[PDB]
Amino acid sequence: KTTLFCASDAKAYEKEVHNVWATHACVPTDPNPQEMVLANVTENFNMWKNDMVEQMHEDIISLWDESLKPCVKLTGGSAITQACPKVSFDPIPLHYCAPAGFAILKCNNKTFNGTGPCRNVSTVQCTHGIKPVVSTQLLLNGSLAEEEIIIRSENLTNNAKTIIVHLNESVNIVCTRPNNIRQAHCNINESKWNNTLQKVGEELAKHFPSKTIKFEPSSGGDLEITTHSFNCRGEFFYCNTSDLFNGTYRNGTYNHTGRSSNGTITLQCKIKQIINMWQEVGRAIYAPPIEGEITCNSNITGLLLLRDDTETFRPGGGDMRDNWRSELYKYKVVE
Ligand SMILES: CNCc1ccc2c(c1)[C@@H](CC[C@@H](O)CO)[C@H](CNC(=N)N)[C@H]2NC(=O)C(=O)Nc1ccc(Cl)c(F)c1
Ligand SMILES: *[C@@H]1O[C@H](CO)[C@@H](O)[C@H](O)[C@H]1NC(C)=O
Ligand SMILES: *[C@@H]1O[C@H](CO)[C@@H](O)[C@H](O)[C@H]1NC(C)=O
Ligand SMILES: *[C@@H]1O[C@H](CO)[C@@H](O)[C@H](O)[C@H]1NC(C)=O
Ligand SMILES: *[C@@H]1O[C@H](CO)[C@@H](O)[C@H](O)[C@H]1NC(C)=O
Ligand SMILES: *[C@@H]1O[C@H](CO)[C@@H](O)[C@H](O)[C@H]1NC(C)=O
Ligand SMILES: *[C@@H]1O[C@H](CO)[C@@H](O)[C@H](O)[C@H]1NC(C)=O
Repeated sequence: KTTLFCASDAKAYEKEVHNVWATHACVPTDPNPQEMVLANVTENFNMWKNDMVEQMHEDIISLWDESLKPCVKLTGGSAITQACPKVSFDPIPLHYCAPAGFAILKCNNKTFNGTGPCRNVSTVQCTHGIKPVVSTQLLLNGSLAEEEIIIRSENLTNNAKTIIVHLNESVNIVCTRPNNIRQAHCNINESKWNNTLQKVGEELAKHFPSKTIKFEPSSGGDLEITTHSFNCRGEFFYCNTSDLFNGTYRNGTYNHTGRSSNGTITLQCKIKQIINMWQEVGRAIYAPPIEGEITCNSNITGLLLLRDDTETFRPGGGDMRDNWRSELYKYKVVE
């Protein structure tokens, strides 16, 4: 166990909050990265018990605390009011590095699921650029699996454990509040989502070989986890995914039961001033949305799912440690 330090390409001049935080908290990214390959060596990794996830989690909590100041912060009767200026918000990649006497082991097995022995290992000083995208159900702006789609879980037999689906080809999602001022929508090409869930059901089919795979909307709970939610240009977008997570995979083929028009799936979205905080139990109140068109163009690189004759998968998420595990699975800090 050691104390990592972050490395970024953040610009001092930029007023975007990730750049400001990284200018005084991270170091400039080394432009001459060194990677040593150890094909003979095999090491044991566990993406679900990784201290780098906890360190990145506290770093992004500090980033959000310094950057996205709410107008009112309510923690069980105690309300803290501050200045809540509208800021420029666009996540930047963050590399995580180990100090001297320590290194970062990197698993190059393109089929690795995060747990067990990895036979082709490498040694690096930092990880790749990881955008700290805080979202539920859909993992946005991440890295894609080089080979086949990968299914990751701490314990697939436990329906309470979050399932991380790592896609090998991205799905473009465009969310926009166009120029009620809290009504927004996302556009997703139904053809790409058809084939994506087609072979996500195939890979899930190998894990549960009867058991026709069925995709359904979140059972219940807080609005942040019952809808695909993400922060776009400093604004909080909550998007209904009932149409998106609506399909049945049976006899090797996928059928989408979600409503679609003109080959595109549209998710109704609402921008909410009142937010249930991911960083800690409590609520944060923010100012009304900025005037003009608020649009985010993102790539869906992963899915967060929960498993309930037939196996049903519903979108989950919330524990933002899982959003970091989807990118930190191939690393392990060793002395
Ligand atoms: C199986 N996992 C179950 C599960 C489910 C939901 C939640 C947890 C666990 C807690 C995780 C805590 C932990 O991580 C400690 O650090 C966390 C506690 N907080 C409150 N109940 N309010 C709580 N998460 C949230 O409610 C939350 O993320 N909302 C939110 C807002 C804005 C955006 Cl954009 C967004 F995408 C999400
Ligand atoms: C991942 O691979 C390990 C090592 O064989 C295995 O024990 C584990 O069950 C696998 N997990 C999943 C979800 O496939
Ligand atoms: C992605 O992975 C799936 C299996 O999970 C495979 O069928 C498909 O051909 C892959 N697509 C690529 C490599 O573009
Ligand atoms: C995983 O879950 C099953 C029950 O769902 C249990 O038998 C096992 O002990 C759990 N933990 C593991 C596999 O380490
Ligand atoms: C999503 O939309 C469906 C119908 O469009 C509705 O029944 C459901 O309550 C909505 N869910 C949320 C979380 O708003
Ligand atoms: C799938 O979407 C349709 C809308 O076309 C909806 O009526 C249905 O209830 C959805 N399936 C669910 C929520 O399981
Ligand atoms: C993903 O990246 C694109 C381009 O950099 C950006 O427009 C979009 O807002 C990002 N998505 C999120 C959720 O930050």
